[PDB]
Amino acid sequence: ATRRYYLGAVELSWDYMQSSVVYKKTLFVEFTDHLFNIAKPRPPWMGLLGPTIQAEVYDTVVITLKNMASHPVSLHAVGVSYWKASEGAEYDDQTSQREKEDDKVFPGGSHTYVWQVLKENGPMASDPLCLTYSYLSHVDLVKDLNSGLIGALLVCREGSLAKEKTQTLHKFILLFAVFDEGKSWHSWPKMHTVNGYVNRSLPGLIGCHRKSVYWHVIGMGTTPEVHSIFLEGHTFLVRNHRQASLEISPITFLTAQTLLMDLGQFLLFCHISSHQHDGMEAYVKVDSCPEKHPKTWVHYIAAEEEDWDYAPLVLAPDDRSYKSQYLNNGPQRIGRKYKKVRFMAYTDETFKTREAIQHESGILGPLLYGEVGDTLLIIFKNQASRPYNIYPHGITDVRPLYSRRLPKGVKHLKDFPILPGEIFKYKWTVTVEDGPTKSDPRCLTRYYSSFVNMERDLASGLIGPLLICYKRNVILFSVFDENRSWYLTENIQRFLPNPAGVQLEDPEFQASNIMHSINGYVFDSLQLSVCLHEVAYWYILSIGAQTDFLSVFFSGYTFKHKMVYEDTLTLFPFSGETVFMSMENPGLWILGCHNSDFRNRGMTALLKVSSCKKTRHYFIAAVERLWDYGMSVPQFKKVVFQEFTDGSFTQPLYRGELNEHLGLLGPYIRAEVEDNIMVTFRNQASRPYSFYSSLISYEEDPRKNFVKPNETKTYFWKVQHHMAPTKDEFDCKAWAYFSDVDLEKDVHSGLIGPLLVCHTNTLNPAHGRQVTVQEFALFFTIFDETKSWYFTENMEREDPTFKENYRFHAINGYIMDTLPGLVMAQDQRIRWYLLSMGSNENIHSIHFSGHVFTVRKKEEYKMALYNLYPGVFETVEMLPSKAGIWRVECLIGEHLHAGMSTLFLVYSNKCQTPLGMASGHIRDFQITASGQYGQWAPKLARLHYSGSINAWSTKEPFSWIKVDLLAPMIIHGIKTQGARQKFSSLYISQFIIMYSLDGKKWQTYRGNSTGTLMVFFGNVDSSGIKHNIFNPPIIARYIRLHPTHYSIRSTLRMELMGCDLNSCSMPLGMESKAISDAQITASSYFTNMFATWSPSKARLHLQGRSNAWRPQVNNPKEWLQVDFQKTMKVTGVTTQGVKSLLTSMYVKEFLISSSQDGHQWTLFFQNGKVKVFQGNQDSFTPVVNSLDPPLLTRYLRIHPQSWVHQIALRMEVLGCEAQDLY
Ligand SMILES: *[C@@H]1O[C@H](CO)[C@@H](O[C@@H]2O[C@H](CO)[C@@H](O[C@@H]3O[C@H](CO)[C@@H](O)[C@H](O)[C@@H]3O)[C@H](O)[C@H]2NC(C)=O)[C@H](O)[C@H]1NC(C)=O
Ligand SMILES: *[C@@H]1O[C@H](CO)[C@@H](O[C@@H]2O[C@H](CO)[C@@H](O[C@@H]3O[C@H](CO)[C@@H](O)[C@H](O)[C@@H]3O)[C@H](O)[C@H]2NC(C)=O)[C@H](O)[C@H]1NC(C)=O
Ligand SMILES: *[C@@H]1O[C@H](CO)[C@@H](O[C@@H]2O[C@H](CO)[C@@H](O[C@@H]3O[C@H](CO)[C@@H](O)[C@H](O)[C@@H]3O)[C@H](O)[C@H]2NC(C)=O)[C@H](O)[C@H]1NC(C)=O
Ligand SMILES: [Ca+2]
Ligand SMILES: [Cu+]
Ligand SMILES: [Zn+2]
Repeated sequence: ATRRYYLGAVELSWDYMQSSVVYKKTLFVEFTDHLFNIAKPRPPWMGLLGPTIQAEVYDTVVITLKNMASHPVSLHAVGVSYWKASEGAEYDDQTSQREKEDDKVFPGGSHTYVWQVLKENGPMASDPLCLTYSYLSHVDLVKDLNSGLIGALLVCREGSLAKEKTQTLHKFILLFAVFDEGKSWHSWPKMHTVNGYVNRSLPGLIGCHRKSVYWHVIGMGTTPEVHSIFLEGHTFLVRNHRQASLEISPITFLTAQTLLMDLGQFLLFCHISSHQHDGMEAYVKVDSCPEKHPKTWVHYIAAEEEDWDYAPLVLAPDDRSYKSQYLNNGPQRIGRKYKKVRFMAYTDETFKTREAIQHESGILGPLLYGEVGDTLLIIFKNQASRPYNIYPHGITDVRPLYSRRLPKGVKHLKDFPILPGEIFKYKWTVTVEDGPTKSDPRCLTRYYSSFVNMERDLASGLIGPLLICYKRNVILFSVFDENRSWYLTENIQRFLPNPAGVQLEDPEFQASNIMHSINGYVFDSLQLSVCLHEVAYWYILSIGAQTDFLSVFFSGYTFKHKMVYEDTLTLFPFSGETVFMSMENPGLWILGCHNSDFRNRGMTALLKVSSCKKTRHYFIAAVERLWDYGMSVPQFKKVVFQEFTDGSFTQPLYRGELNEHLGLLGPYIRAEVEDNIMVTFRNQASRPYSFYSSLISYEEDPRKNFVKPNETKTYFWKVQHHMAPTKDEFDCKAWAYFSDVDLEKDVHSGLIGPLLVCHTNTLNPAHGRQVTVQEFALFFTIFDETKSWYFTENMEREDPTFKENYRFHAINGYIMDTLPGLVMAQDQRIRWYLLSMGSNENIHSIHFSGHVFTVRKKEEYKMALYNLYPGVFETVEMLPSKAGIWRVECLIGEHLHAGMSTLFLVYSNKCQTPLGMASGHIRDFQITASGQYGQWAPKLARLHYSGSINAWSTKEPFSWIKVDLLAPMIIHGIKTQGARQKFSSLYISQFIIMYSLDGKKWQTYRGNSTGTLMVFFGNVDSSGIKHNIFNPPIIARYIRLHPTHYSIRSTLRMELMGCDLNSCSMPLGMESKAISDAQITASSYFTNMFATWSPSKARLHLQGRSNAWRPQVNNPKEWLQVDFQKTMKVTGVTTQGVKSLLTSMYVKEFLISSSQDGHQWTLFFQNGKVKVFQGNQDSFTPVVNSLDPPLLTRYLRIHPQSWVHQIALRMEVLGCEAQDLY
């Protein structure tokens, strides 16, 4: 079936803590009937959310909006397909008027939408019972979301709604959103809610006791702002990975399930210690719906105070500011040795003998292992001037030993302080529900700490690692905030030249204490020692203040993450992950953090390894070039990689057609696994730079990587498997390369590029591409020019709000739909590469308008919105099923509105029509030349022209002929003939091509061919119709044929094959009897004998006796009718006349009326009045009448007015298909 939904934007009033400060919003809401009188019974626990739209596969959601509010809206879906008349975004998709009705519904309003849920829109084999999608009104997106325009779009797989078994309980939908009721359609507080409720006020979330439960998470909120959801009683399931936090991002779709198993009420809340999220919590009741041996670890631990040297033996002699603020004592500087309290491991309840400490574990307590089924036995004894505690994260059973019942008036063991000298015996037990689930690494990483004051307890050093594994090398990123540590005063009075030197809230004072630590140490002090070929695990944490997300990275290294290989790992605050690197690369490396404002403050450490058939070849150089992003004006000097040729970096290897989407991006540098990459890098530009790909697998024997200007480096390495994809992956995978002298200061410059590593026999012949599938590359960032190496020099053109457009939002460098190259086939796989790089603004949420896609990590998950944390280079695949112009956005307004978008062209590859050069529909004044030479005018250069003279020709040796389709078009193919004079064969044999979109900016042509330009091959005689195809098609309006080699005289007769932009040119099958004779009827059919001019015979080019429609009469009314029997979109009428028995008969002037249901008609008005269509001056030449308002309808009629001799019609409708309402 299809299931029709009724809607309405309906501006309503909202105050959060209810079903007292009231706020004004607008809110989708179902209505019962097309009358739009009654509303729909909506359950209490929804709140704002637009109704839950449940669609199967092969279904046809219809919808029917009604903007009852005081502003335009839309109905942009995500994750389903729609006929362009049902998108919902105004951008120059070069589409009609009837197809931008959907873009913005006005007040009063209406419009019906229709949605498709294709087999491609459905969910994969390892995808849930139902995908999680939304929809949002999409006029202004910032204002649309903050006002409460968002719904739940569910795409349940084929056959799945027969009320599955006993559906009874099942699922609820959570909209962890951040309505900023300030910057909305009515302009205040950034109101963190959950379905529209703040502060534990969300009524209805009810589970079953043993039955599980299914959450359809939806992120929302129009500006980065990370989030982090816990259900405190519980752990979450996504894919089949055990997760604690639903680490939701800007705009995000998840499908988590959790298994309630303990009765009660649990605080579905939002952690993130960055103070805020006022609210972002709500309650989750769970009542009871009706009808190889486990070992036992022992640990004697205690919490004893101590002196802590943050950076110890480090030479750290700097007194020239910055680094020194942290490590050197002075006038109002505690310095670097602060007093702290940590955990400490002993041997027995005597608590008199510590156990052997170790570097590579600074400040973090002992390692607590824990297999599933195993039991831990934590015996804890405080030893400090304060009451501390020890609770674990992840393990859920945690009652004290011996007895279950909790002690004094305490409700939970978390907040039961341990008085400074007593001994508590804890018993932790691990059940499978706390451990890994096949799809995650054998050990998951977890922490444990004190819970009498979650913050300051940990800011003193009360932290330690705990693993939960199935049936060493701990790294902890910790921002210890001394100014919250208890022992601060006990440190001032001991380390300051006057304990009266209070100051306190001095920014420089406080900021000189946020020590930025790895494990325990700072500033390249945590030097760890691992030999070669050791195959190591790395349990990696991020606990502390932090409140950002860290982008951790080993240097020249690569860890198997979630089954798949990666380079940068994103840890959210209070999250741990396990990564598996096979350390097969020598040298000394750094264990950094990317986020600049960190590694520049200490957070670094060193790795120090060492011990105890083809050859792909690239020539890239770093050229200083000038930019402007969107001129189609301030211009900025940037620097990019550029692919060259000779070792003498002379020829710059121009790119075209295929590589016109990089612009900023350096050149694709591809490789098959187990051959050799060699990049010969030369430095043009000012300042030195480099080329580091993290893959550069060196050879044994700090490893400089400096490239002073005019100098050249050779990187050469064998591309291994811990680089290549992985059976379950894709036929290729993307890494990245840039310069590693300043990691990011020389990237806002522009040095960036994609590096592919394809499977073992997929990189094809001498093309060195894959040709099977169109690969691309979208690099989303947010270029900050004020940070460049050239912000001085870029004074070729007082920091308040003058930044604004010193910060460009750049898909590949082109702000605001300024990105070209995105020209794609129709039905044809495409392998997009998705990156993001920079600061933590960059959690970009990329959305392929109208389009879904899929991605692979040891399984195949169908997605439709992929969030790009910086460092993560993905790789997706999609086949576009509809031809038009679409968008790649960034669904967070303030980041999209500021200009982060581009379009891509999908063209129907069965659309290939003669532009009109032969038929003449290309008029003479469109065809220009370069010295007509003489009488062989260029206005002749048409195919098949016959008349002794009949071509363009020129003695001149360097010439050219150009056209102009009047419009930008898909120039898809050119033919080529020649002429003959006397006994001479006039032909061209070797010609190139130029094209442009204004007439004064020509580009050559480079498709596939391995040269500076494609060199075509003309004819060999006076009739060799040579059909050259541009299989990398041409988008242009002005094409220009340049000959290079010629017999006798360069002389040509051509004809251009192409289609319009939105692929609407091919005939609707009049001539090829694809429209049954019965589908055509007319007012009158002249007939007697040797006749029957039946209206059935109106087909263009039709031959034979009695071969046109002819009314019995011949009056200026009359008509011919064409019931398409399906709503097509008509974009032109080709019309023609016949000659019968020395009586040429045609039709001079006709006009078109279009019905819809067969009896209600409307004449094609033009500029108010009616349009008299010209055409047909003789009795054979067809004449095409394009329509500037491309008429719709399934019915069509031709009325002939002024004719000639008699009325003889022959036609062929020029159109294409669609589907308008229902
Ligand atoms: C939701 O829960 C939050 C969490 O407590 C509530 O926050 C409290 O909100 C009130 C007003 O909405 C704040 O009052 C104001 O406090 C400031 C700072 O002291 C003071 O200068 C003002 O004159 C006013 O008294 C209150 O401080 C704040 N609690 C905090 C910040 O801890 C909130 O009220 C709840 N409801 C909503 C709708 O947010
Ligand atoms: C080594 O690098 C230096 C960098 O200054 C090169 O010197 C410069 O070379 C360029 C080559 O075209 C000369 O042309 C001019 O460049 C300036 C930019 O500096 C540009 O704005 C102009 O339009 C012009 O094309 C430039 O005069 C020259 N500058 C100096 C001070 O010598 C040098 O060529 C490199 N080494 C070799 C062997 O080429
Ligand atoms: C120059 O352009 C591309 C290089 O990017 C060449 O790739 C060809 O692209 C087409 C469609 O985009 C591919 O067609 C498909 O091929 C498979 C394999 O048989 C077939 O099963 C599909 O049904 C479809 O026909 C084509 O394979 C691919 N490669 C080749 C060698 O044709 C394109 O061919 C080049 N064009 C010219 C004129 O040289
Ligand atoms: Ca549209
Ligand atoms: Cu964004
Ligand atoms: Zn939150």
